[PDB]
Amino acid sequence: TSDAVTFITYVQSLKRKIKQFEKQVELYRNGQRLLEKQRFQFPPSWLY
Amino acid sequence: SSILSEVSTRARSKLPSGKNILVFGEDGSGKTTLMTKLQGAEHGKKGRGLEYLYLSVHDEDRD
Amino acid sequence: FYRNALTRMPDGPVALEESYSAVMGIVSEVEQYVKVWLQYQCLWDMQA
Repeated sequence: TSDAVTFITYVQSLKRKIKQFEKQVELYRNGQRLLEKQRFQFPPSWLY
Repeated sequence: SSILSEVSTRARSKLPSGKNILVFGEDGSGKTTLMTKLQGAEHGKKGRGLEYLYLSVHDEDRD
Repeated sequence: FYRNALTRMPDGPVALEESYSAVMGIVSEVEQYVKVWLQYQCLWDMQA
């Protein structure tokens, strides 16, 4: 049960960061759309 | 030589263009009126033969 | 008011066809010149 409770406390810690990462997704969508409308040459190494 | 040319060949991307629409409508069926209503104009011109107009398409995502 | 002269064409739709052909040739040459001329805009897309 130690492994299971470790997994549960890890995912509980992730629960808090879930909302921060969601707002990160939103703001990065905004930034990517702005960059596209600013017409910047995205690098080949760019991950979409 | 080139180089300046070959670097310019890796343009990042492209937006869709060159699309066309074909239609038949009987004479005086309001076809011109409804076509010109798509772009918002109240009326174009009812004439003879093939006619040509626009299609104002704007995407907010791509601006 | 009379709208039948197109069918009253003695020489057939060729005159209208050749008029349309002239229009398309003119616009095609114009866009061909533009394309090679407009190609220069890619220079800014491409940072130092």
